[PDB]
Amino acid sequence: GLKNPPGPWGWPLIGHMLTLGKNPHLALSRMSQQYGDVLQIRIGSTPVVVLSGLDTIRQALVRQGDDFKGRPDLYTFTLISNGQSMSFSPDSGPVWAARRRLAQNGLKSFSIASDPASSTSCYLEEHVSKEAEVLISTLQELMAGPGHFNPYRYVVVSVTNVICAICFGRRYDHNHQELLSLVNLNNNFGEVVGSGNPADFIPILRYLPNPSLNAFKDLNEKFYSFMQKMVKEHYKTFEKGHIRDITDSLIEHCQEKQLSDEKIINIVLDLFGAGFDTVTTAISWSLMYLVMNPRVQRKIQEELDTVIGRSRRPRLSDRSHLPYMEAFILETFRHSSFVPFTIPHSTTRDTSLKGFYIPKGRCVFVNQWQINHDQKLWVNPSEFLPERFLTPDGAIDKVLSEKVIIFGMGKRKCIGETIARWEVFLFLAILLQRVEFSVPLGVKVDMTPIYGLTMKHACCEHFQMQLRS
Ligand code: HEM
Ligand SMILES: COc1ccc2[nH]c(C(=O)N3C[C@@H](CCl)c4c3ccc3[nH]ccc43)cc2c1
Repeated sequence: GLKNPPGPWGWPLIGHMLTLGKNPHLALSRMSQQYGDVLQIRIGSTPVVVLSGLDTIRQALVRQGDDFKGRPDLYTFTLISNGQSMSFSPDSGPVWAARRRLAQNGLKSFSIASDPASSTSCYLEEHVSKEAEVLISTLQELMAGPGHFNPYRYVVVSVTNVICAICFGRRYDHNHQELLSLVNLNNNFGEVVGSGNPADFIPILRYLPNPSLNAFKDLNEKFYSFMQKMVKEHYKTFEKGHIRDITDSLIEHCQEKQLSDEKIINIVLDLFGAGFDTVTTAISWSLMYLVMNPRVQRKIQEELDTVIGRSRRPRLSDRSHLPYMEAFILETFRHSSFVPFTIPHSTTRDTSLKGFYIPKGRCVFVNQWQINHDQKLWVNPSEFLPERFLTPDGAIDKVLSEKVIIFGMGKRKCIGETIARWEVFLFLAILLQRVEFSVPLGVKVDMTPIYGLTMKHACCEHFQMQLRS
């Protein structure tokens, strides 16, 4: 038959806003244990259905994909890309799918396709090798200097120049101030649009003195200013036959052609933003796990010494033949789950899920964190143990690696998964082959994640690095 989704009691005006608290991913996981994989809360007066369970989510996002492919009409999204963001706009219909096809093509055309200037590698491998070595020599300068560094500061530039080369054909010095301007100055994007923001559900918090949202509104049109001054710089030097960027890839499509040319050109912003921010957090988390688990660091290097040695620079060729790193990366994604919730979803129409009615327009949270820490899928899920993914013969258990959910599911799946998987692998491979990372004893290193759409960690200034052998 049909039932309504269960759920706990909530306050008549604010709902469950206080039981979510500072860490919705944790509050809604405990709630799932009691009420199950399909439950119901209210943030203010706005109902929300929360989805947990590996297969319950797969059933909704994949098997009933177009019932669950929408995006809710939340305020914070209206301030992203002038209210016309592909990834955050309410547009779910054909206008959206088209822009998604243009971003998928522009991505693979200037990332995995072979570089004309190299018979060896693809675009992505060239860029990541360049920044990987610049980053190493940069980091050495700092041990010669202060003797210690915060890695996030310099990884964010090296990561950004990769996605900045795929998109704008330009890179920036590690101290270019108009860049830290963008990517390393009051970047609270993730913390504001993380699922459950009070300002999206409490209409008066948008008008009261809100520093966190004033910083947010200035960040987004400071990024929209950057985009317009790089596409105008590109149309001044654009040549029909020779496409250099993803930007020129879209300028081309504007010429060939409800699909505004604004809606085509501001796609590169969604790529540039998700590119630099997410991959950076992954690498930064990986290095926070290497410092705090030296055993895992050496066994990564031990594998690199036996499968490639120190005679040659690693390549994407070697990704398939390095199982223990694929395990470390998978466990960095799983233990941290630095993307605890997908971007909120919305129902396109009345539908049902595991026997529960959900009407059209209902806001939906997808608790990826709950999957990666479900104690019935993982033995000891709070422990960082990459070995959990390795078979008795030292290979990757592919069925258990496909239970790690961090790139979403269904028709709204991340379109930069393989880029992020290759970029994260290559960066870590080139660095760990030639250097080791360390934090002296007696220093504080808070591993506690900070909630957000992409959870970050507390800044750590005490990283050290020395070369090997
Ligand atoms: C570890 C790195 C990354 C993670 C964990 C990640 C995660 C996600 C998640 C959870 C979603 C939304 C899922 C949903 O809405 O159901 C998403 C969407 C998206 N991702 Fe990623 N992402 C990563 C890297 C990247 C990169 C490198 C790019 C571009 C080069 C990218 C581009 C996008 C875009 C454009 C969307 C919007 C898709 C849509 O809403 O239709 N992401 N990502
Ligand atoms: C869950 O991981 C995801 C999944 C989907 C995503 N989308 C985006 C994204 O579209 N943008 C747009 C862009 C402003 Cl247009 C921007 C971001 C993100 C951080 C940013 N910092 C400065 C600008 C900026 C990030 C992201 C992360």
